[PDB]
Amino acid sequence: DNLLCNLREVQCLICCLLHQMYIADPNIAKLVHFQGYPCELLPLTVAGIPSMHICLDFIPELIAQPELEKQIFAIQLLSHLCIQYALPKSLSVARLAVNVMGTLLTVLTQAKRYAFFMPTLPSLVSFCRAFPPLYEDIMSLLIQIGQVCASDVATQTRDIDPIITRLQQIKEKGSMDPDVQLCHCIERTVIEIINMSVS
Amino acid sequence: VSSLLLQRLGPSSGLLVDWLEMLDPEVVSSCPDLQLRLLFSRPSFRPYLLTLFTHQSSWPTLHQCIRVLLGKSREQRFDPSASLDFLWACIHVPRIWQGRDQRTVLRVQGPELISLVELILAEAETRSQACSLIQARLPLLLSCCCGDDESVRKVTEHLSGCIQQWGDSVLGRRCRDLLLQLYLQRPELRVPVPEVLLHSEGAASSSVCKLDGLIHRFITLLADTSDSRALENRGADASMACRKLAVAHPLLLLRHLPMIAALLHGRTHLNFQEFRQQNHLSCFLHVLGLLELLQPHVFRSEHQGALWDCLLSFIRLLLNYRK
Amino acid sequence: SPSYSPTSPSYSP
Amino acid sequence: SGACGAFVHGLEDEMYEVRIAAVEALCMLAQSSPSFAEKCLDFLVDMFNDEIEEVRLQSIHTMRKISNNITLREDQLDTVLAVLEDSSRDIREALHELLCCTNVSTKEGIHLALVELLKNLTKYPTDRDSIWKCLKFLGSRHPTLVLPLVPELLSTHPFFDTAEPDMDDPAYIAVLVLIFNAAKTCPTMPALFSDHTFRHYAYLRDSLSHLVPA
Amino acid sequence: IFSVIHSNDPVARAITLRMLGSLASIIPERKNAHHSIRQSLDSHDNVEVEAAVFAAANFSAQSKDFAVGICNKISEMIQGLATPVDLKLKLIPILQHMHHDAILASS
Repeated sequence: DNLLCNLREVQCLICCLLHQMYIADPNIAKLVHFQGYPCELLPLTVAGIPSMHICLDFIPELIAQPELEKQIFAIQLLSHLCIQYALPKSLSVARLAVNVMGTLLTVLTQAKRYAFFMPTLPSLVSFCRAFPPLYEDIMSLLIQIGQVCASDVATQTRDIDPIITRLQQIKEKGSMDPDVQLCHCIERTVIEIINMSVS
Repeated sequence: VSSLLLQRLGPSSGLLVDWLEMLDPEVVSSCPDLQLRLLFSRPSFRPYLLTLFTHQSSWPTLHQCIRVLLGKSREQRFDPSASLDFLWACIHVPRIWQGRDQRTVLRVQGPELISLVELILAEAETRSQACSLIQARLPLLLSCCCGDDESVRKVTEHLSGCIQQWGDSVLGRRCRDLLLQLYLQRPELRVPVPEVLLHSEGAASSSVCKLDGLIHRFITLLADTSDSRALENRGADASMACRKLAVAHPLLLLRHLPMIAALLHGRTHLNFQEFRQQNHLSCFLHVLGLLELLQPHVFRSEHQGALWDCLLSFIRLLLNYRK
Repeated sequence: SPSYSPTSPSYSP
Repeated sequence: SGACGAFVHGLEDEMYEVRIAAVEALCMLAQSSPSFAEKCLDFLVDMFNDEIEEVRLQSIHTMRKISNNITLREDQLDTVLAVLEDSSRDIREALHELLCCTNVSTKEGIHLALVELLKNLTKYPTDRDSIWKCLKFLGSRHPTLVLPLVPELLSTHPFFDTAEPDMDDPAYIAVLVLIFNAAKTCPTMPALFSDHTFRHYAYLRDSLSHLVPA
Repeated sequence: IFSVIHSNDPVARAITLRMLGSLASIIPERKNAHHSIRQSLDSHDNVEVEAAVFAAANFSAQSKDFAVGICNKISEMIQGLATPVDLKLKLIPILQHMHHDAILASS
């Protein structure tokens, strides 16, 4: 049950040790996050390590990196930090992240768009949780990505064809092609946002 | 040693307790039923053994113990107090929370949660022969529900069944008490309110709610009816939103009746011409519509006092504009 | 600083 | 016939002994007749700018005795509060004692009241215990009027998490004293707090137990 | 000295609590320090809790107000079940410093 396991005790010990290391040398924290680690660990390492609010001081530098995976990790790390520390500088970096994610929507190709927006789209519900003033920007970005992906879906024959599923209901909760997957991901984060705002 | 202790045993109990601490490290490892009836049943050294079992046993051991405590569908054999304290201790073992900053979540299935609320009711019945203990055990229930809507709804319907089956027993009254507290803590469940809860009186005493801050924000926001027309349409959205919230979830508004009384106390004395140019009569009209919706749940004792104050403000305004 | 939470009470020398 | 405007003559006399006697007569007469008390409130307010400090102190005492059951309006309230800037600390604490017993009409009155009180804190910091007593009673007696001010008082933000306000800061302790005291009889109030306000509540509980309630 | 009790680092908090315990002689009845001992008592880090216990011992030896305030917390901490046995063991002999008052000693 996660909370009551030897894994959780080990996680707490490792978090205490990493907290000591990051206090001793914050450059280690910056280096580790530039390298990145599995995104599955992000709730654990953001909750359990009180010295991760310093990450907000180099998320803009991590976003600027040319590697797509560093950018994706920056978006995910920022989303978890914003849900943790809802500061004015946290919102400023969230605005920057939404802007950079809306900017490279028109820079990426088809495959890179799928690769970038499948992990970074679940970060938008976290931004919207933390910062209600981002709703206009978030939904404008979301409608832009949705229209781009619908256009891309229409280009080729598809097994699912989400366009003619325009009036389907909620799907509260796997060999499909990437464009339909990204369409469904956009819808899924939209229901998560609306559910969060209404609950 | 266990048989000797289960059997009175004044001075030598410490010796035997030391002994089974020495030779039974995981406490309930050997002959589990003997230790289960030692730790949880209907003694003196019980807290010491409970502390050992909490902070000395493996996680599968405690998992099996909580499955035993919550999987007994006939017993009422284990003590409610010891079992509930043990569950709370297990949730809050320091080893699980080491390193957290402590500045701003257990999974359990349906029948286990039903057994948990039955054990809380057993606690309440044992103590009544107050709402303090039943409120005290409430965060344990919420820590086991983890905010799952399905679990909240299942507990709600089980409590409705318990109220109906028990009639108006003392335990039925306690069922209503924790049901209203659960409705307060999780009003996201949009179930219509049964009349049995409307007849409940304890909602308007000291309590804790989740949405009271929001509706407080709503009414103070609607009250600032400044001259900006965009803000005026925003206030109109606030008024009709409060109308819908009044018809949908009345009781949360009913704990905000002195709120509207105070809001109307402020603006009554001001003159007629400034009354119309600063647009405060619309706020009176809005809250009048609210209260018109809020009936007949707006007609109990504390509600009656707030209404009396509000009507004094109303007639003061009426006499203020007799000309 | 990594050792203090952002919401901690600030120290005024 | 010949009994029109006698008290105004007594209060507009040159012998301060006559004025003290007249204002004491006003105190006793208003005490006997509660309905009479409404008409003398404004006259007493003028006496807080009197020349002799004993006359001012006595007028403050009379006001505290007779304003118990009646209400102040906004202009009378602010004129009462504006004299807090006076240097005489004795009339300042007397005026505080009045404010323990005064009654406010509107929440803006309370906002003006504690704005003036914390301004007094900035001016005369040694009186901070008395001002905390004043706020204790102010919150304890207008709980329903203090609550819609609470989010403004605590500077709480709709979504941001605020910096933990500096504990053992006299103005902030005063604000908390007012808010907690209003929360003694307002169960909806505590859910409007933040976490560090609960922490500071515990701190003010143990250190200022006589002031702050459960 | 007291400012570093707000550091999120539990070792820094532990050293601060021990510092206040060392300074209990010169500054007892400093109520924010009392509050720090009380809040750090129910903390999660083991080093912070031990430092809080040591500082509580010193302040109970010094302040009567702290002793009467902390006796109830210690009673509910021993009677609390999440407190392990060794922490209970370290927690009991704070009570040898309850010799400031007759009703305190009787309780």
